Amino acid sequence: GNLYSSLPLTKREEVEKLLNGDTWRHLAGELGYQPEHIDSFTHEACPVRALLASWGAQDSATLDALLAALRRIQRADIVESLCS
Ligand SMILES: O=C(O)c1cc(S)ccc1[N+](=O)[O-]
Ligand SMILES: O=C(O)c1cc(S)ccc1[N+](=O)[O-]
Repeated sequence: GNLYSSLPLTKREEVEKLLNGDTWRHLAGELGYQPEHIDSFTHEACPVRALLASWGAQDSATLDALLAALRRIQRADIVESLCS
């Protein structure tokens, strides 16, 4: 129901924190981004934030779609942690 982009900055920075390291790359793969497209975000100061801002532009970029993507890369631990 809720668009990712509509979440308060405070929630989005929790999401971003948990997607640190290479997790954002794994997630981006699941969201349908090609390797070189992903590599293009490494030029940003905040690659995770840049990715999700781009992804979040679509109308099907809901929190639940994001959460679904995370379960699929076997990172339900992040879903559990955010739902806590
Ligand atoms: O700690 C990070 O990995 C992080 C980095 C940048 S550039 C922006 C937001 C962040 N948050 O919020 O996690
Ligand atoms: O709306 C919420 O508080 C929220 C709930 C769940 S289950 C997961 C992530 C969330 N984030 O990130 O906002």
